[PDB]
Amino acid sequence: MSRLEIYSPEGLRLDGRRWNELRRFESSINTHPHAADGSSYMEQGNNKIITLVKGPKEPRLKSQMDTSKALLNVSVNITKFSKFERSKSSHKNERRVLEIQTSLVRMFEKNVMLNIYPRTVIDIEIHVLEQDGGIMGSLINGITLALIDAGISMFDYISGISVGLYDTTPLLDTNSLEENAMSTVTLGVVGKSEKLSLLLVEDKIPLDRLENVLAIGIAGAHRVRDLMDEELRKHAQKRVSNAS
Amino acid sequence: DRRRLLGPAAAKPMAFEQELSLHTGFIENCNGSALVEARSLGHQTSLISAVYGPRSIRGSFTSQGTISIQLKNGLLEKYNTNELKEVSSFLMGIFNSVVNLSRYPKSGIDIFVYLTYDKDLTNNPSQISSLIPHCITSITLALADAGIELVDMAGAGEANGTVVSFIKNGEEIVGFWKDDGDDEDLLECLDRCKEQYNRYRDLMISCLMNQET
Amino acid sequence: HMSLSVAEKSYLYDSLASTPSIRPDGRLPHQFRPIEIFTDFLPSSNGSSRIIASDGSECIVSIKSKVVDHHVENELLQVDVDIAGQRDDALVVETITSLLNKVLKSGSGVDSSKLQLTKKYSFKIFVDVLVISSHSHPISLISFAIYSALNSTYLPKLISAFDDLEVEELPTFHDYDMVKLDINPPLVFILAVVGNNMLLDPAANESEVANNGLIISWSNGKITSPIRSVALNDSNVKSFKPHLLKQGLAMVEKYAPDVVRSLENL
Amino acid sequence: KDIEISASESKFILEALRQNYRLDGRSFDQFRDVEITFGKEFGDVSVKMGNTKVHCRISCQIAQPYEDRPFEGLFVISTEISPMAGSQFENGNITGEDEVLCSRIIEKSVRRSGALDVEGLCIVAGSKCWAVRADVHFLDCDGGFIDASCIAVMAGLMHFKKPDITVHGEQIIVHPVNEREPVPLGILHIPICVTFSFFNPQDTEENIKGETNSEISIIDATLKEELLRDGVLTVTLNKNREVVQVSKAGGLPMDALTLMKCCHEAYSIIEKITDQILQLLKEDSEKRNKYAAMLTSE
Amino acid sequence: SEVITITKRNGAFQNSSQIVTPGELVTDDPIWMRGHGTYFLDNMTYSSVAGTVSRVNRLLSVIPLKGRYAPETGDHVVGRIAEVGNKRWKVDIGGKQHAVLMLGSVNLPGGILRRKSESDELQMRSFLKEGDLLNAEVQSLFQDGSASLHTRSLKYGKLRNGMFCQVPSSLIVRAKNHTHNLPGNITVVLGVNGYIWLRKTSQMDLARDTSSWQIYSDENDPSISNNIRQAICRYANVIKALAFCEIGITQQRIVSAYEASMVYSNVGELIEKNVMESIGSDILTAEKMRG
Amino acid sequence: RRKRLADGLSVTQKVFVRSRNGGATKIVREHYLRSDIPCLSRSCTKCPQIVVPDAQNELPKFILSDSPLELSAPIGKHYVVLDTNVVLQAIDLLENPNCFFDVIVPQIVLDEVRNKSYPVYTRLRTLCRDSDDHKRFIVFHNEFSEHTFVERLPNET
Amino acid sequence: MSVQAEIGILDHVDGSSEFVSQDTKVICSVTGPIEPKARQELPTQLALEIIVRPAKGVATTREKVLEDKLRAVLTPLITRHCYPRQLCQITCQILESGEDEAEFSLRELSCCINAAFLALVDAGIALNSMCASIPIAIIKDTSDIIVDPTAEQLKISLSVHTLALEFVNGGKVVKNVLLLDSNGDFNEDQLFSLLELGEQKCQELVTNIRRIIQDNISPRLV
Ligand SMILES: [Zn+2]
Repeated sequence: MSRLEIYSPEGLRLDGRRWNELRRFESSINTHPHAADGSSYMEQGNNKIITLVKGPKEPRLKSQMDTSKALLNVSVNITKFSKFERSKSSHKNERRVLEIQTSLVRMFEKNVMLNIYPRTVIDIEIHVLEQDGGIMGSLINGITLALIDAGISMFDYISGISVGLYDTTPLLDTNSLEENAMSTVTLGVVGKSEKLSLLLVEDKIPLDRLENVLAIGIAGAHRVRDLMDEELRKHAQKRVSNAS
Repeated sequence: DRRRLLGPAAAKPMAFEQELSLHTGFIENCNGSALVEARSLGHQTSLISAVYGPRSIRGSFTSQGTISIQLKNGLLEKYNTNELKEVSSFLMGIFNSVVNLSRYPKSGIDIFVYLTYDKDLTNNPSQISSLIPHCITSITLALADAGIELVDMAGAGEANGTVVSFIKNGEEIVGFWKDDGDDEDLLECLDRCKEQYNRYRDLMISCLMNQET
Repeated sequence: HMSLSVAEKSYLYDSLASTPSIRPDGRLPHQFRPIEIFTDFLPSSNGSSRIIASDGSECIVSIKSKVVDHHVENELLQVDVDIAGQRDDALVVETITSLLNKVLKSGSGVDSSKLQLTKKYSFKIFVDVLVISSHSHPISLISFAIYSALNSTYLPKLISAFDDLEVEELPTFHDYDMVKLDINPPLVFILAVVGNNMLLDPAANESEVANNGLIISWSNGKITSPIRSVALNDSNVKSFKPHLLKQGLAMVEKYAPDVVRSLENL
Repeated sequence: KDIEISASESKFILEALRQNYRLDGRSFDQFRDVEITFGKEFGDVSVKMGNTKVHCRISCQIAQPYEDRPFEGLFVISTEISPMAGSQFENGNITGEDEVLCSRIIEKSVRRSGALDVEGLCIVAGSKCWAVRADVHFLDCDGGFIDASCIAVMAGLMHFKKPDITVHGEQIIVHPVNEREPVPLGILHIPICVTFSFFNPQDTEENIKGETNSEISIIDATLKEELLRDGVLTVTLNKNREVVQVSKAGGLPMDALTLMKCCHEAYSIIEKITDQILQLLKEDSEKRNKYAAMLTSE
Repeated sequence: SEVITITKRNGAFQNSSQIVTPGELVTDDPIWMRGHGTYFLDNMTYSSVAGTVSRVNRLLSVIPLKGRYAPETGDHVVGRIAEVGNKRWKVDIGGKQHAVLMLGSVNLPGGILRRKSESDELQMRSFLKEGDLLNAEVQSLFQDGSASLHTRSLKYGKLRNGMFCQVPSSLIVRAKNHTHNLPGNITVVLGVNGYIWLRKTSQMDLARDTSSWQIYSDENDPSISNNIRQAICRYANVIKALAFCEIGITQQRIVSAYEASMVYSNVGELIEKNVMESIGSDILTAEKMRG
Repeated sequence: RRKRLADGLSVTQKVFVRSRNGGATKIVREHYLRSDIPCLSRSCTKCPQIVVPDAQNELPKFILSDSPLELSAPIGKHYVVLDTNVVLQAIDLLENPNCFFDVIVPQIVLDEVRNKSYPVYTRLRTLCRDSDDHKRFIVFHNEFSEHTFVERLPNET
Repeated sequence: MSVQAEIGILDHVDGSSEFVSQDTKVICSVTGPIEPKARQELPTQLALEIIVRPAKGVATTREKVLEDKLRAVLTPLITRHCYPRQLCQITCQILESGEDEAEFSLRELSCCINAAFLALVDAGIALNSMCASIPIAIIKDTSDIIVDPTAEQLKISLSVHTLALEFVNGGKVVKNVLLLDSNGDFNEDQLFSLLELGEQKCQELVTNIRRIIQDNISPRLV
């Protein structure tokens, strides 16, 4: 048996990080060419996410076909071995998961015009291999990368972030322990703007905190967005070098 | 459960010479049916096979027929649902060679096999393998009774957990099921099941002749 | 899975059913296609593997452990099979699940002694399979991944005494230290029957025209159960002569150690 | 089944919103008055917002807690839709986009937020626990289902009383309402849900860069206004000066400033609603007994 | 590696001109006409995809690094029927949508001699049936970009006497002709969509270099030698090898690779990675010192 | 293993075994190894530059006196580092105004005390918080560092 | 027999009502004729979608029986051949049981029949005739036949009955007995004495019902 705190007077957290550090970010494009039109493998901390974009293609049922826009579908597979303690049941039908899937759809319905691929279907399959806090933000980044890899038109990037709050000051990018310890805010940010695609608060949060917490998240998300551009451009430079 | 009546969910369940009987065409709900009862020693098995078809599938462009087999637990809840699906997949791998599929284009044949009972006696100081040849016997009878064209009579036998199905008078094999048991029983099991096949075959042919008469 | 015209299938049959059998690719009746295997990438789990085929087929296996009372928990090794975008219930899923659990039974093809901790407690092993993509019967693909995963699995080490009958100490494990899971995972080979020829590692197009197929397990340098004949397709399934069955078992019996040798590299 | 709306309606309502006008003659920050009616039994509450009619029923029964939580009772919220609220809804459709959202908003507002003291639902630890159930019935629809439901669930829970219990180990005699009075369920806070609908002007001319058309945002939209909105926002606030939960999935992208303004506007509404809800709880509590003072001990 | 080649790796899930980035601005000249891959707001023109900026005349567009193949009018494509409905087939090509065919866009057996029949629209499955492969030309384009196909030629029609394989459409470009004759008495059909058909050389191909009732028969040539079959397998593997190295497939490249692959005795040796990489590398270097 | 990051920061895996209600759960939390952990001594020159102010403005004072209690050689001037056991027993003596003036309490110690006895942990924290011109209390986050972090050797309790 | 009902209370439905007997309060809604699902389609007649929701908890097999009996009453009432290949959704939301639902469903069924009929009337759907339903019970000692029994009376009952008759000619001629659901055991003399007194109070109810219908609806008409 043990006990632990949140934020020490020395400005140190349970894992050793300070109040404003992003975890290790690794990004990966075109990971499954023979399985999808677009694919991305995300590593944000201990989080490991495979994202597959299949489409635009013919619908399997003509009943479900829109002549004005493409049909966008997202299925999140949170594996039974994503956490330390293996879950006995499947999480697929869980109301918490249905809300997550619904949330993500609502977010990107306004971010892709989805008016230039009529009579087609875009299927997005996601596999969460490992989970360690901020899984929603990582899900957002995985879809954005995979969609771009598929050459599917969109207006801008959508970057996802996780916020942790203790006392006066929130902690950027929370892990499971911190998530357990304190309420968190998940932010969907469009491009380099201040506009949120997704605002998600599931636990109690003082009303004074949010304005400042939002400010920290937006600044951090911009850094994340910059990294993503670097991640793809860098890969392109590396790929070109490999070709040479 | 809002579909059935499962009762109180806070409760708990209870915690504690080959002979054949063949009957076909006793169900007016389907196109063909069969009853198979076998008693050996202290172990006996009674199962019912129901066949529905061939019925046309709308929009189907298949140039041949489509067989679907499902095993059910009639009374005793013993066999796992996962294992029932496995045997079903094994059974369909057999009759897809037996059934003349070229005769039923744009059509499908559904096969329901109800395992109403099996009785097992074990002494104290696989399992479903023994039922497999009886399932094949039942289906082959139910299909032949229904009017479905069969290239040959499908039959099988169980020897030390090794099940192997034969057609064309034991000259060829339409299915092979081996679980556990012992090694080097290849030649022996093939000869013992071939005798069970020929025995099950003649009784199956006689069955149709009797009821048909 | 693959859709082919009547003309293409007949040509494939001619190519493969020929007495000097030729793969459309050009392989020999015992040659496997190149695969890639990654291991130990899931730190959250006790063991993990990822296998990639040449046709893009991909499978991910995870190994997790749990202390259980072996007096009440009969099965000490549970295999779970899944596919994203695919319903769990499907005939193929449950069949492979049932099959794999028999392949890796506690007292059949696995040394369950290495899972025992004390008189009363043992390690339950959860083998979770995730098939991302597959174009044929993935039974052999999964088997290779499970093998690789179980050969790179590390379990916690016990500290307390191993006699719960008398002293009855609560199972405690020393921090940091772990013991590698020494075990002999079985392999599952799948064969294709085209006419009178038998092919190892059937391709997608090959399986479509095959007359039948075989699923043969392999453990401790010998053929073992489960052994299952299987219809790779459902339009061209035919009965086979017994000598073919004996040919298949013989074929695996001589080419399996070569596969294991290429697979046993740490 | 897809509802049919005339192109003329879509142009009329949109143009009216640019002229700060709406069909039901309301304001943009105005919320339709909420009427709360209590039935004879405790936990029976009827919420009405204009034409929108919802009914909630609170019930409980003796049950056993989960292994993971031996000190906590059980609490579930049901919001199954039916064709009674309109033929647009499929019977039992509990996986549709709007349905799952609504289900998740209520859950995060009441369940997850810990509005109900589940610890006080425990009779004997790890053995017997009360199982409170909130059943929401969507009688008819004129929009604002989420707002109606949150009011309905909370008013019901605060209304609700559970039979008094005497516990001595594993044996408990549940006193009937005849024998002794029932006991009210514990509440930690009173969450209120506000729904915001966003629109686009579609107008050629804007008078100034400094002052602009910006974005259309109204509160508690009707059925006709709900079909034409380009964005959906639901913020839950209480009288404790804190955000219970806020859910924005996609829709029309908005600034962090705009969300705050909606959040601050919603706070003035949830204050009036909470006090009003308490008042109708006070009026109904004193209502029940014609002779209660004659009744009293203390 | 006598039986199986298993590459292993531990501790890892996997192994390994202006710059363009998302939210990037390409130009601020309002005179430009914005094309594909871009979007604009007043004077500013932004990129919508990850790729290279393209300037043709006054038309600014950004060419993506990846994406679906696009049907241009007049392309020679090879497709497999997906569905039969009404008086048309929908044929898989490999694009966003299935190919469109009109009963009036195909040629009946016996041709000119043949008289129009209203039973053809009810018996389309006797001509094209699901799964069948065929040559076709993109006749026209629909509003969304979908293609309407036609086979009104002897050059086009149902495919047989061979085997199918596919490469990314980016590796096959438009040309004067996509049907080519190769050593070994085999003929390749390089569809622009990436769908490739390798068959035994017929009389038609021979005539070009210099029965109308059976143009839809599933039956193959009853006499196809093993030497042709083993040639097809070899041509298939080298094409996959060129595709593996991102090398653009051309008739010259294929024959060159086919003869260069003769170094390896067994054809199955061409499926290994190091063999594929070297074969493609040898072709590029050969074109280097020959160019 | 141990990974090196861009900031000169490192990261490893903390694995512990938890027993609850006869159950066995493996719990792991990532463990970051820092390089900017202050000694919190007045005498130190090196540490002060490294330390970073909070976004809300603040300046951090150094607690540990540059001239501590001097004792007969070869001790001389000295700082006192405590063990886990002497703290559990010794808390009253640790609050005595006539001894223990400059004390360094390691993070690992502070953590163990918190788990073993919360009230003692509060008393230990309070003394550091209530630094007066009489007694000085200091806490060092060793675990958040790399210079001092040690890992379990094979066959070591 | 002092029932109280309201008509046309719901906005987004073709027809609705709220029937109340004693405690038992049921609200009903009816939409139709409308486009039916393929599995619902009847080539020549109207398809009925009948749904019953309980006052507490979710719909179980119990309500599935309430739906079935309610179907037996409403089916011959509606002139279904007027609406071929068409659908009529009928939803009943029981708001208050007015009885121990763990033991009885008598009053809820009768109230659902009366409410459904009223909702069909409001919706303007072709009906062949009129209809009324009452719950009846028999006492353990007294063996008296009590029409419209209370919850307390049901507890001490030997048999419970649901009677729904089909009326024509200004509510004077019993066309048929749509539903009689008797649970318990019976004596012939009591049954006809029940039917004789029951018919009288039913006829009084129709007269009252006619009054209510005219009073509310007439101000709407010209
Ligand atoms: Zn220092």
